[PDB]
Amino acid sequence: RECDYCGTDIEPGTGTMFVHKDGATTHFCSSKCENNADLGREARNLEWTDTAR
Amino acid sequence: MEALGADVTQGLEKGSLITCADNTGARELKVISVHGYSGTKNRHPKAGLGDKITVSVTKGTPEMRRQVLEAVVVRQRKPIRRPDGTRVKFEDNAAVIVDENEDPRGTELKGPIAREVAQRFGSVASAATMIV
Amino acid sequence: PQPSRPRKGSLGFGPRKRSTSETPRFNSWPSDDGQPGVQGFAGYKAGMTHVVLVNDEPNSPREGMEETVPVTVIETPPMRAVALRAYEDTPYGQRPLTEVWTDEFHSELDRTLDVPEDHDPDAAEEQIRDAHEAGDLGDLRLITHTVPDAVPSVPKKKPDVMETRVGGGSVSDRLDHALDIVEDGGEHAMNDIFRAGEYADVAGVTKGKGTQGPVKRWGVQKRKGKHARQGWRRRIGNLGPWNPSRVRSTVPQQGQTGYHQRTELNKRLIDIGEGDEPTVDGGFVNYGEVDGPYTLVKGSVPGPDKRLVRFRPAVRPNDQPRLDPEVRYVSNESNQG
RNA sequence: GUGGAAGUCUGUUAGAGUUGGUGUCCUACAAUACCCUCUCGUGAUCUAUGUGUAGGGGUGAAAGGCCCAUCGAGUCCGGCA
RNA sequence: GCGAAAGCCAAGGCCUGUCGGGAGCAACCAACGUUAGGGAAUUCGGCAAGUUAGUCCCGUACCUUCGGAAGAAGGGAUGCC
RNA sequence: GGUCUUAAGGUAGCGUAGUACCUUGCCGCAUCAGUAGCGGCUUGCAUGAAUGGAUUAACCAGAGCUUCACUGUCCCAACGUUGGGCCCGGUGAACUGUACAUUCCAGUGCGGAGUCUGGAGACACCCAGGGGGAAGCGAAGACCCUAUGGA
RNA sequence: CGAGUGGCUUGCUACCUCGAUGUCGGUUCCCUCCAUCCUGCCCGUGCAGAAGCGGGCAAGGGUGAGGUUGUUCGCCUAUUAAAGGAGGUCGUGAGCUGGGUUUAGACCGUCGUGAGACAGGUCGGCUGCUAUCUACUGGGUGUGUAGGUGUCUGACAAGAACGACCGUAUAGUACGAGAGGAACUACGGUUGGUGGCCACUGGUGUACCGGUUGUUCGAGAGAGCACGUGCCGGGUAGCCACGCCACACGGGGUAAGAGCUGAACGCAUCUAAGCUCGAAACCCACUUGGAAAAGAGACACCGCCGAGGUCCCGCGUACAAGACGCGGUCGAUAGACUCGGGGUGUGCGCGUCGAGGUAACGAGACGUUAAGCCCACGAGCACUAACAGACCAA
Ligand SMILES: [Cl-]
Ligand SMILES: [Cl-]
Ligand SMILES: [K+]
Ligand SMILES: [Mg+2]
Ligand SMILES: [Mg+2]
Ligand SMILES: [Mg+2]
Ligand SMILES: [Mg+2]
Ligand SMILES: [Mg+2]
Ligand SMILES: [Mg+2]
Ligand SMILES: [Mg+2]
Ligand SMILES: [Mg+2]
Ligand SMILES: [Mg+2]
Ligand SMILES: [Mg+2]
Ligand SMILES: [Mg+2]
Ligand SMILES: [Mg+2]
Ligand SMILES: [Mg+2]
Ligand SMILES: [Mg+2]
Ligand SMILES: [Mg+2]
Ligand SMILES: [Mg+2]
Ligand SMILES: [Mg+2]
Ligand SMILES: [Mg+2]
Ligand SMILES: [Mg+2]
Ligand SMILES: [Mg+2]
Ligand SMILES: [Mg+2]
Ligand SMILES: [Mg+2]
Ligand SMILES: [Mg+2]
Ligand SMILES: [Mg+2]
Ligand SMILES: [Mg+2]
Ligand SMILES: [Mg+2]
Ligand SMILES: [Mg+2]
Ligand SMILES: [Mg+2]
Ligand SMILES: [Mg+2]
Ligand SMILES: [Mg+2]
Ligand code: NA
Ligand code: NA
Ligand code: NA
Ligand code: NA
Ligand code: NA
Ligand code: NA
Ligand code: NA
Ligand code: NA
Ligand code: NA
Ligand code: NA
Ligand code: NA
Ligand code: NA
Ligand code: NA
Ligand code: NA
Ligand code: NA
Ligand code: NA
Ligand code: NA
Ligand code: NA
Ligand code: NA
Ligand code: NA
Ligand code: NA
Repeated sequence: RECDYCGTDIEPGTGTMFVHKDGATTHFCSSKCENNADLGREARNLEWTDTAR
Repeated sequence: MEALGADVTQGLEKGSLITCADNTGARELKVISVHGYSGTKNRHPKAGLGDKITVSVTKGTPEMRRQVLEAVVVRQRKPIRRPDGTRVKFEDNAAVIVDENEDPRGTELKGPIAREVAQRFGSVASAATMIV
Repeated sequence: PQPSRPRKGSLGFGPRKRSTSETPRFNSWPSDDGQPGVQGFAGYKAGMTHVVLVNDEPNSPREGMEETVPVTVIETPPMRAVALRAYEDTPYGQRPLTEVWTDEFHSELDRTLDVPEDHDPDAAEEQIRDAHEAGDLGDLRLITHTVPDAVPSVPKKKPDVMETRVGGGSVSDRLDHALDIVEDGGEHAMNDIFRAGEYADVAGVTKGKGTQGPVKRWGVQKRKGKHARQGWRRRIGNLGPWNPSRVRSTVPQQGQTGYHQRTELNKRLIDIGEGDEPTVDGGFVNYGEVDGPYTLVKGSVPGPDKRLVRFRPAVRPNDQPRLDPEVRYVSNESNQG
């Protein structure tokens, strides 16, 4: 699997899946991502993110 | 009951205000008890995903208000652990009013529902729109 | 009315004092069923990572499916039965009769024992056989020790010595089985005793924590509400009633917590391999790198990294063995982050 | 719009007061203290100095409050062994 | 900055709110920070703690001695160049 | 009852009252559940007119209650910060002390014993702890009675 | 109607304390009783089944959460297998709380000429002490057994280390007109308790990195202060729980009970002798402690002029002193350095762009730059420091 946020591979037997109001699903590899997301930041704008890379 | 097929960390307590995920006319529900649960001195009775709880209607249609019904926990904010290790949490806490046979008192379930709930409450599950 | 409530903490693991031997000592041994064999082995705790497995349970509705399971890695390099100890049955229980040793000794076994220079193996053997002839021969166990040197991550070189029982078919047959192991050089390994899939009992001396309060030590509550601001936060209400006018030993009080021996029951042996397949990226925090004979134990094991832990075929298993479970993945991801 | 009244409002301005924490202390720093909290803060205001009222007497927006750690009758010495 | 406010800093004063050395410095206590999910279930009682917050714009109920209630409530804005 | 004591015999109001014994009075609101709170009823043990009655905007570190918000008050505790605490140098008290004293379980005794009786247990010393007991220390009991006491 | 037992209530008594044994309720923490609420094994039934009702053995475990009231009690809700009762100075203030009781202030009603009174109501109204002895939790030093190392034994001691529930198959079966509706057994899960652990999730993380407000160091760069982090964002290790792992079965003997054989009493009889079964209770099993078990233990080796140990040095898998454990050049114990693995989030400078502005000037954007900075972990590495050496010992 891949982190629906930064884009790096999510080490199996790890991570969190958030379930949105509408029913959308967002797997996260770590709290770091989760938290950056809650800030309202987008993975694209974060240079450390595989996505942005 | 039947194994949920997932480990749960109750995210609710006696007295907690949750969401009524259905079209019964009940908006807000207040937990009053947890079926088959006995606690321990000083501990508040705790509820979570897949628990049949006793509830009382806080908000909704005048006719539905103040009514003491039975319901099921379809979603919670606190994480739960699936067999593959991953955790799963939702956007809010929600329950769907149920009857004696465990059949949704309503017609339609608003919002998603954990899959694990299926393995316990068929008729509730078979009424779901989205099943994560 | 005062609602009821169980007492805080068990009165079964006491007194809660510091352990006498960092090296654990079983007080129980498996039953003499199968063929003759050594009833135990040891290793040195290294750390934790998860493994993905195929649901091996025939009764699981998920049998055959993927499944993540926590595993504590333990380095279990070969050990050496340096001598066979014999016990005799007497009106006062069992007593050590004699011992048959060897000549081939690990280069550093003398960092612990006053290694033998002149021993009569046969005479001992004879004495034993005469006791068995007379029928006063009590069970048989091998003095064993480890080779810390063999484990780089573990500083100690001084080997840890512990006696392990040998249960076998007949006494005569296993007595022999014993002697043979010894005579060689005593060298044996985890493969010789355990098979991946079986259940074992893991003993160990827990992680020491020094002196701690009752709250932590016995799990009593902290003062609640207004009481928590009066000058007492983590001390119990009282040491006892007016009468009897003495403090009972059953009341939770401060003291040594941790560094206690514990024999944790029914631990499933996920896999017994060798190499660096289990090691983590960056190295096992406060331990090192693993690259040699190792055992993967399901869940947790008592003790901190580097501590000696002892194995033994579960004496009271609940499930039937389910040999060699399919390991589909072992995480090597770094334990830092 | 001007004007700028008020036993007026906010306010740790200064200053005065002392509600809760029943915290800290409780052989104290202190024979009434420390901290946070809280009240008043242009007025029947607060304050220094001087000065008047003396013991069944003063003084008292009254609590039997206060009159030099002393008050339902100060303190000292005497009556008094 | 509204400010004799905070906070930072001069001038001037001080290191005398006058015993020190050492242990990642344990339990316990005093002050205190942060705690997931729930959110007063605690308790005689929300005690303690917390929330709110400055300024401008909009907007503001019952009641009223028409003075007030009122900063009611609620909504928005707020930096730098 | 359809007058009598003793002059009159409770009017306007208010009322289960900070006044109501019966009492958690009854009905309602509110809550899952409310000896609470509020409203109505009210025969008021034993309300009521300057012994002021009713009522009331504004004000209140005054008493009770509800809601939103908030939160370690709680579920149920964790980790951390600073000063102590612990070890070392220096300084250096007080409380308290009939004697003896390693106690524990019972018994007995002026009926609430480390010291009596019977048993049990118990090698000596030391460090740290939270305070079960010494009916622990502190104060010739404020309660109660007594005194041909005081004020 | 009659006989009793208990010592929770109340009453009676006035033995004990008035040179004070701190009065309610609550809370916290510990032990106990059984007249048993649930759970185990049973008997009867107005026992079809299911659900009950009554009774027996039995105290192992459990017996919970909330609304009014200071309340105890109790009233009420919803859960529950059940939400039992009582003793411990109505256990527990050198533990807490202080709502109530119970001082001094005040109001109301009643009573009184009045001062003032009322177990009538109401608002407010203080909680002292540095532990000598004893007791217990943990920690050390000595002596005894009578040189050392290592391994054991096990008298005894502790445990609830486990208690309980739901679900599935059995089965829509037995039973029953039907409605309704079991079990033995095998499985899966929950809960409460217990012990441990930290890969995973989560918390902390005043290590660290960034953002940014005020001010001061002339600006810049880089910094200090704003309580012992100014605030905000992220967060490694470790410690944790809200996270994760583990916690039987089965034997033996019994109770109530069901029976066998069996006599007194030719018959009968579960009992009198004998025997077979049979409780969550008892014993074992299992976990923990345990040579100071005065019968003060056993074995193997090493040693008595030398085995071993202490001090010393580098450190911790240990730790309040003390103790414990590891390493000490025949070396990776600690540090430096370099890698690896990690945390932040893209450094200074310079170049280009930049709303504009004559110009000065210019917030900011992009590039260089997964950069800069940083690490309580691992590896490599004897470079530095584990040197020198002291002592005790049959
Ligand atoms: Cl409940
Ligand atoms: Cl408490
Ligand atoms: K008395
Ligand atoms: Mg991760
Ligand atoms: Mg409680
Ligand atoms: Mg206090
Ligand atoms: Mg990690
Ligand atoms: Mg004014
Ligand atoms: Mg003011
Ligand atoms: Mg004057
Ligand atoms: Mg008076
Ligand atoms: Mg929280
Ligand atoms: Mg409450
Ligand atoms: Mg309560
Ligand atoms: Mg407050
Ligand atoms: Mg009323
Ligand atoms: Mg009149
Ligand atoms: Mg005696
Ligand atoms: Mg007296
Ligand atoms: Mg008096
Ligand atoms: Mg008089
Ligand atoms: Mg006393
Ligand atoms: Mg009985
Ligand atoms: Mg018991
Ligand atoms: Mg009492
Ligand atoms: Mg009690
Ligand atoms: Mg006291
Ligand atoms: Mg006491
Ligand atoms: Mg004290
Ligand atoms: Mg009071
Ligand atoms: Mg009161
Ligand atoms: Mg009062
Ligand atoms: Mg600072
Ligand atoms: Na205090
Ligand atoms: Na305090
Ligand atoms: Na007492
Ligand atoms: Na005008
Ligand atoms: Na004050
Ligand atoms: Na006088
Ligand atoms: Na005189
Ligand atoms: Na009157
Ligand atoms: Na005032
Ligand atoms: Na806090
Ligand atoms: Na004591
Ligand atoms: Na009696
Ligand atoms: Na006395
Ligand atoms: Na009490
Ligand atoms: Na019981
Ligand atoms: Na109650
Ligand atoms: Na008492
Ligand atoms: Na007190
Ligand atoms: Na009390
Ligand atoms: Na049995
Ligand atoms: Na001995």
